[PDB]
Amino acid sequence: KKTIVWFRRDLRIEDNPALAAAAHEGSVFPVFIWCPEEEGQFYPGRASRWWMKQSLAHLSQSLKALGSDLTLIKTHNTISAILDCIRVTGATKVVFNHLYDPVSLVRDHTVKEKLVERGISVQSYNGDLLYEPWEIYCEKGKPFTSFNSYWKKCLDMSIESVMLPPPWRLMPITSIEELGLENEAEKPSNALLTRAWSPGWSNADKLLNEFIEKQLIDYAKNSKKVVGNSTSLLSPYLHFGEISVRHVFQCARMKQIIWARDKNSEGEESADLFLRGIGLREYSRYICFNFPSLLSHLRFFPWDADVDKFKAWRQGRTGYPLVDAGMRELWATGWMHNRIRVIVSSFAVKFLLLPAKWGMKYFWDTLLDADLECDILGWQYISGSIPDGHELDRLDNPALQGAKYDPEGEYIRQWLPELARLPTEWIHHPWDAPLTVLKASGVELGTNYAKPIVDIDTARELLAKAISRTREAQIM
Amino acid sequence: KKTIVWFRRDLRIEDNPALAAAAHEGSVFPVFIWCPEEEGQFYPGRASRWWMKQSLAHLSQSLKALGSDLTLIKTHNTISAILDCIRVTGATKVVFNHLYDPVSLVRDHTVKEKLVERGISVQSYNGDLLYEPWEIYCEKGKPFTSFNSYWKKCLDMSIESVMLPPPWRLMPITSIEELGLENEAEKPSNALLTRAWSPGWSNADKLLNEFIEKQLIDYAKNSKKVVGNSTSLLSPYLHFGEISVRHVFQCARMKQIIWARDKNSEGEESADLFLRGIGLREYSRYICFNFPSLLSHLRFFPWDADVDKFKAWRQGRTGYPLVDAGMRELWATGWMHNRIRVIVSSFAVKFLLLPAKWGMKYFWDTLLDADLECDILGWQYISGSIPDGHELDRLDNPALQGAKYDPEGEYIRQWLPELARLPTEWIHHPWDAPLTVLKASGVELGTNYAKPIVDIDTARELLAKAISRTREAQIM
Amino acid sequence: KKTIVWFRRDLRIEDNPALAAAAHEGSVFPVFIWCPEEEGQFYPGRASRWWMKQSLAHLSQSLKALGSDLTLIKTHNTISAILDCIRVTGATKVVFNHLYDPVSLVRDHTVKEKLVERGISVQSYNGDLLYEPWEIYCEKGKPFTSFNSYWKKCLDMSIESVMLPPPWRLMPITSIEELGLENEAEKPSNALLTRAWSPGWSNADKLLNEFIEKQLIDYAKNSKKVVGNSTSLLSPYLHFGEISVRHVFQCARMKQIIWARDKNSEGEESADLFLRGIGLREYSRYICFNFPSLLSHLRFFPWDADVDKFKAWRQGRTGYPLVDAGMRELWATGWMHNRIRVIVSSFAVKFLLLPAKWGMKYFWDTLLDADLECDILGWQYISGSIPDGHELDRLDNPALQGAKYDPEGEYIRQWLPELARLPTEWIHHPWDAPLTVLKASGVELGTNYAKPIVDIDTARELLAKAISRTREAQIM
Amino acid sequence: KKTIVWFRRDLRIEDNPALAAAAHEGSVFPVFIWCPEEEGQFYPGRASRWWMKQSLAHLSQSLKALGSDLTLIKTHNTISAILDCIRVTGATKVVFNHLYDPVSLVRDHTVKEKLVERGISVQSYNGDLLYEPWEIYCEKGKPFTSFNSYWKKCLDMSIESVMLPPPWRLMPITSIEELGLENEAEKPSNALLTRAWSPGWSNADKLLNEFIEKQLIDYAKNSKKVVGNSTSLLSPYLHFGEISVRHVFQCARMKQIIWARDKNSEGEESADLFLRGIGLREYSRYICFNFPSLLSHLRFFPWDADVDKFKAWRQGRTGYPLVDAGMRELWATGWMHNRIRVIVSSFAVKFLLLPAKWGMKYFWDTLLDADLECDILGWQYISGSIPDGHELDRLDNPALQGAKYDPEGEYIRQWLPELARLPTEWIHHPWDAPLTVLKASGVELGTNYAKPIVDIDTARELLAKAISRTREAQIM
Ligand SMILES: Cc1cc2nc3c(=O)[nH]c(=O)nc-3n(C[C@H](O)[C@H](O)[C@H](O)COP(=O)(O)OP(=O)(O)OC[C@H]3O[C@@H](n4cnc5c(N)ncnc54)[C@H](O)[C@@H]3O)c2cc1C
Ligand SMILES: Cc1cc2nc3c(=O)[nH]c(=O)nc-3n(C[C@H](O)[C@H](O)[C@H](O)COP(=O)(O)OP(=O)(O)OC[C@H]3O[C@@H](n4cnc5c(N)ncnc54)[C@H](O)[C@@H]3O)c2cc1C
Repeated sequence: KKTIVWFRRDLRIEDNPALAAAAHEGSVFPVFIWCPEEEGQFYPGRASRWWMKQSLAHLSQSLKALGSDLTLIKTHNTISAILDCIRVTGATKVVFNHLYDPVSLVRDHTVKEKLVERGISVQSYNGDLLYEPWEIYCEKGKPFTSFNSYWKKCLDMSIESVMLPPPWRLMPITSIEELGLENEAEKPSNALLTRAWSPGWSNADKLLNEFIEKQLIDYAKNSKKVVGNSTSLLSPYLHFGEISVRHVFQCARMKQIIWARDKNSEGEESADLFLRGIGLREYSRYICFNFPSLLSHLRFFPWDADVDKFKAWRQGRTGYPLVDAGMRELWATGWMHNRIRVIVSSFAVKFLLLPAKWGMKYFWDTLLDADLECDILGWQYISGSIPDGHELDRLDNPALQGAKYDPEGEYIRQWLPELARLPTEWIHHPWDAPLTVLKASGVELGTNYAKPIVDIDTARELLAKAISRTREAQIM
Repeated sequence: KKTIVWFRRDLRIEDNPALAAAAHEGSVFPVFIWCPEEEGQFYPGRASRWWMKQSLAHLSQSLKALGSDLTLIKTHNTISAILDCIRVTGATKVVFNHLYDPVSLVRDHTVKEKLVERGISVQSYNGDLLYEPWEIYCEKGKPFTSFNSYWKKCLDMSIESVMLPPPWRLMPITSIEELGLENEAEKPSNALLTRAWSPGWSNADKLLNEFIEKQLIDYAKNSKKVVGNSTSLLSPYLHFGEISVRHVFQCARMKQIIWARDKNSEGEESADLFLRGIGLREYSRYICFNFPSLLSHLRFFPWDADVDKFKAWRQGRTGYPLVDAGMRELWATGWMHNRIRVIVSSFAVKFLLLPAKWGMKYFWDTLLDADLECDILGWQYISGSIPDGHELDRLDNPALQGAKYDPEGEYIRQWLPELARLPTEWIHHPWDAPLTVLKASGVELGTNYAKPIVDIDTARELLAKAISRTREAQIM
Repeated sequence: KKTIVWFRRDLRIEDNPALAAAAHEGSVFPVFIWCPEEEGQFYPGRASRWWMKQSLAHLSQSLKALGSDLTLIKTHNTISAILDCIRVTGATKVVFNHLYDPVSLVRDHTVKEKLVERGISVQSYNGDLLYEPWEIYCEKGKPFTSFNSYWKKCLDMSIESVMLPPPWRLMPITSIEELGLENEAEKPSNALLTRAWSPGWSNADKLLNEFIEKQLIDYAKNSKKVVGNSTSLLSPYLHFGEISVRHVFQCARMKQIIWARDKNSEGEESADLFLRGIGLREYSRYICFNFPSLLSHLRFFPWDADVDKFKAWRQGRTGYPLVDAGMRELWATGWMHNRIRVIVSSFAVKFLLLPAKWGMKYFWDTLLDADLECDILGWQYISGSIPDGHELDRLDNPALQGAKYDPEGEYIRQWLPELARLPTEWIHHPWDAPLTVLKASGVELGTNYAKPIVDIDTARELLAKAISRTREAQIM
Repeated sequence: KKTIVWFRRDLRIEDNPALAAAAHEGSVFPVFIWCPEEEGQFYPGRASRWWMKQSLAHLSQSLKALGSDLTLIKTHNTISAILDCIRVTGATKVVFNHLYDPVSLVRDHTVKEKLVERGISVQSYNGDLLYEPWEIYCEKGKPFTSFNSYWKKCLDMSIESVMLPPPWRLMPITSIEELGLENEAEKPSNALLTRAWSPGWSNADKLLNEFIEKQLIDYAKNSKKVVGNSTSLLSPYLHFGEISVRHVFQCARMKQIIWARDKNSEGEESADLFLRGIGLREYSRYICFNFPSLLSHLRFFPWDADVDKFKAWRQGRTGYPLVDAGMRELWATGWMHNRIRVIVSSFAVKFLLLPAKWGMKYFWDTLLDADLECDILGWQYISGSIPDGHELDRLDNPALQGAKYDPEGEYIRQWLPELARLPTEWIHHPWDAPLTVLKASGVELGTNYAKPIVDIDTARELLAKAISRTREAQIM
């Protein structure tokens, strides 16, 4: 009769099963409810609130071209807000799509019991995953604990889900500003993020075509290089649900059969490794559902509570050029390559030895794709929580990690133009360069480029004493 | 019979009248002589010696494909060096091309009398100019003193010179390394200039085609913008004589008649303004020939002899973002847009009030197109020596000169990535921004960006007291 | 356990429901059986047998890259041939896809009862249609009789079918040449069809991308012009089942939502008219299933049994330049634009008044997309059998049908280069041109271009006497 | 003071020495005089008069954009016409450019003596040649008699001429229609030549750029193939003087030094063979100047005066497909490839044995580049007049000349679409094909393709009897 489609993090119209199912019977009107106080400490950060504002306006005009209007409501309790929207419009059903983070699971469990008190039929759908996490089990019917044990089952699952076409027409018979999504001082500096990004589902479709046709071919040899645009740059579109992940899986498995029929064995190997990256997004929702504070294996660790070392880390003034170039790209554009996120966060935890909660809260505020389940899997991968993760006893050599991800030094020279005439054999560790090499370029360490804020042999021996105390503070 | 073609600053084979005339009679062999001690204080700088080294090797292989070999000689006196090359090879003639800087004029005057002592016929040719400076006169037969009085005569001169084809074959019947053109410490930092530049006459021809076909059309509206490659980037090719200037004048006047026949009035107006820039190169040789220390109208000026202000100027750490971005581009690439060269040199002379000799010697060492006659006309244009030049009583507003040459702030954000989230209305003067605007971006002045090293009202009143003393020290 | 996939007219691997269902359980091996004697008079023609030969070899190597081999069998009775293939390989199931022409419907009905005598499970699938013809009914549950009554129901059908991905791997545990598909005299003239066409499912995918990205935009204004490639040229791929028709419907309805979101109202109108052409392919299978000699409303028509008029028609020597250019393109390439097929077949039936069986048998032998159900709907559309078809009392003016489909005369000048200097106002009717116009070009009618073989006023009055006799021979 | 620039066959403004010299002193006005009755039998043909009409209108508007107007005069005596134009405008000088055909040499000799009777200074210039024909001599100072003896001297001539820039402005202080250049019946068939050609000097410049950048590279391997556009298509621009031939020589010798510096030895060899074709245009003016009826070595030849064989030759209905395709391209477009002009004219002279005057008059009427001196050299090359020409005792095999210039048969299939399904081993000689091959395509010889009008063994023995009679009729 009358159905509310409640948009939360599915801001698209293609392959939207809650919008497609409501457009079969009767009258539809779409609703977004901004209720950030139920998230608690996972209130959306500053750069994420800019992206929601831009793509809700993109979604509102596209629903108007199908013939409707998007209704906005601001409350401190969203379960009292859709119920007040039902009493106004006289609606009988509420349809929405699932979410899997642990805050929204107990929130969606309560809104179902809140609305059979008023006799409203509530239907929820799957719009985010390939399979649901209660479908992938082991031989005994128990959940997995490693990724490649989990991903070899999803590729042999005896089924696969489909892509729904969008509806042909919507019908209403007809709101708050909610534009509180930004402060007025931070407003012109937020608008400079549009030099690199453009939100909306119509732009997510153009970036999937641009990746499939240009650099998906070279992905198996280039996905670790930070020079050049070698990855898809799809992660803020995939976080807000502007591109369907089953739409990506279908199109990549169709390019793979054409390249196997040309015997292009490298382009075919690239299509296999790109789908493994999509399976890491599937796995982050999997262990969040099954094993829902966070990093408890580091709770007797002696952390250095130094706030000016934290200020030098986010300013990009540490004296380590891969860390400084990554922190300047993060502030300028709101995105980092995956291998640079490992570099700047291993530096914060192992070298400066600041608390990991401090760095997680800075990533939550400055990344455009700040995802609750993917930030958990990333910070557990660098701290050694995951079984098949990184080791904690190890510190990375700056010259070796420089040669892997930035072999010609062109990532450092783009973001630190003061080091543009420094040769590549010393550009990732300028404190080791001899004195006449440094002044053959225009570099004096301490005046126009910084000295290293901690020496590498200082923190390597400061960690082994700090590792060996939390081993005996845990046994007591 | 046997003819030496002495290459000095004409490193090409197309439109080379000394090479073309020698290839008519008999045996030819080419000679370069590196003799930098006759230049005195105009010894070629560090970046210029890198370009000569790369393009002599480019010229040597192209003369081999015509069938010869380039002979190199190093001496502290070049007039004793070609005479020793004549006695070895048994040559009868020496042909070369003219130069017009005041050191080479008295040096070429002496080598003619040095070689009729041995009975050697010496012929010199015009390879650098459209007309010779003893051909453009006024109505009474006297030289001009302004540029547009001079350039309206050259466009109505009753003649024009032609483009010689290269010879079809050369004939010898057959050297020092001279590779002393770089220090071994400065060698790997010099090689990083190849990220932006490629010397040689074959590359000068590809950059003339690339400019004529892409952005010569938009030159009349874009030649003052430093964002984007809006100019030709031909000046280090035109300084070393790898592209002929009569070849440029012919090809641009042929595009102008095609655009006038399509009634493309803006593309035709752009071709008129680009040839006016070539006439400024002609005019710099004109007043050097007629009026050959240099800036004597500022000789009782009180200069501040502060050497750490000079170190902060060439490091790009002054706190003025147009000056800092221009000084970082100059060190990284060896080239600046013409409007930025006015900005960074007016700042050194009017704000810091350092001696102009100090800044001229730094431009001589860091520019790839460091030309003796063009650096004279440029530094006389900013100091008020020229009649139709800049005023000396004026200081430029940083916001207004920012909006003219960098209207969207994309030149500052490329070279100073720390200011990438600062809005455009304050990016050229961050000390005027309110305090919540600066911390809405990641900018604290004094820690990750510098404070202005002198305030603008300090130096404006320091100049008016310094101007008014050299007015009375000159009358005494 | 072991399953035969019987390929008949579904020569692809993407969206193949019989191949996809067999690849779930066990061992698969593919089989084609050439049995042309069960078709009777619908034995495949000469150009169709060339295309089957080229695309079976294309399908055989693509099944090898998935790990199998295609087995070929030649029999005069295909129901005795798959049963002999089961006894060899020890297979338990046979899966295939439906067909809807009236010969294959009674043949598939008998092979099901032939194989439960041996206890073999037989499954058939839908691979050719959007919906099955027993699903589209009227309000009373009866089949339609007009096209636009039928197509307005298919666009409102409460369901739609999906696109299956191809299998990841096939398994056999392992044949006749059947290459009898061409005679040895006709073999080198058949191979010249490759100048215009390339069979195989991998080429059907490249022609769908090429049409969606280039000229689908302009289809609503260009689909009646025979100058230029304005249509998709997909019909021999769609006849042999090398491209899926649900794959076309999905991709065209996705381009339609992007163009509606740019307010490109003409590109959106073109996507609506292209899907109406696909619905004509759906409708031809619909009335073949419900109303399964053929043109019985012309059975007392007095036909002229003149065999040299039939020889002049297929040679393209009639003196009517649209008919002659269409007959020369048909012999050279094996394809005609849809508006030219109306022209050359209305000419054979209304002007020459030859029997329509004679022209249908020539189209069956010379077209690459000679489809049984689509040739029926086409020849019923020109003869007036269909209710919403052409009128039979009318003859078309050659100048008016020339201006509609060939407005600048460039289709005639391509295929009849003798008329290249004839102006456009007379190029479609040269017998009406004045005598000095014809000899201002190089045209003398009767020597280098033919006179019209029948005059237009002769056959217009010969038809009205021939129409009015079959009206009274039918009432008796 | 006042100067007439008399345009005859130099319809351009770039590199025009008579227009450039007049634009130095005073007032200029341009004049074309149409006087076709002084040419006698070399009255310009039908297709040439269409091109003059189109490019005089192109030249008139381009002189208006320089500020003048083109004056037209029609007379039966041009020497009385410019003298009447002098008396009207009060002009003092007449400047024009040389021509070298033997009619214009004695006409220009008389107009000089006609105008010193009135005291008018007459100056003539070189605008058509690289060198003048009184500058290329042998060792004794005598003219050459072979081409490669002549062209090895022009490449070693101790000089070369230059390219003048166009004037910047013209000055008048200010006519008949002459549009009689076409009949009103032939007017709409002449306008269809614009499908392939576009006259004017601005289009001659775009076709020189298009050839230098696309297919000059492949010229040494493709200049004998008639499939594809492998030559420059510059000959009607070079005949009417819309492109300068010194402009072509300069630009091709500049591409040759760039390709020699990349060691592109095939692109460099192509630039050498293209300039040899330009030297054939130079040589045709050379022997016309020195050895000024025409083919007197065939004057006792027994010619067959059959006028219906002449009608079948120009209709393209001989039964020889290379001759028929060349005659249909010539009538449609007005141009033929150089190897096809040898084929269709050797066929007219050796097979049909029609008088060569009959075929020369048909080429004069149907070619757009019908040049008096180049048609002489071409018809002397096929008849054996030239020493290094063709032999007269030989007749060419149609299969061998077919494989040289049309190896895949795609030139025949374009112009004779009736033979599109005939395989390549018989497409150049269909009378030798076996009977089942011809009817496997749609070819019956005598009905839809013609039988050969003379058999090849008939005319081979008819020529040897006709050769051997003019040997004894000449000795008497
Ligand atoms: C410390 C740390 C924190 C991270 N925080 C986040 C976060 O907040 N949000 C987030 O989306 N990703 C996070 N990641 C994962 C990774 O950095 C990004 O997903 C990656 O940069 C996406 O960029 P892309 O689209 O170009 O990658 P692509 O190579 O194009 O990857 C394709 C898609 O797969 C997914 N994906 C790829 N790699 C991973 C991965 N390792 N884990 C999960 N999903 C993946 C993303 O949706 C991505 O768009 C984090 C990683 C680390 C080490
Ligand atoms: C006398 C006559 C005989 C015909 N015989 C045949 C035949 O044997 N086989 C055949 O496939 N078509 C036949 N047609 C239909 C039509 O001529 C062709 O389908 C059309 O030329 C396909 O070319 P295309 O792919 O470029 O067209 P498009 O415009 O690209 O059409 C898209 C697709 O829709 C289908 N289609 C389009 N128009 C029609 C139509 N009128 N009827 C049925 N399907 C259509 C085809 O599969 C075609 O590939 C006949 C028409 C006439 C008038």
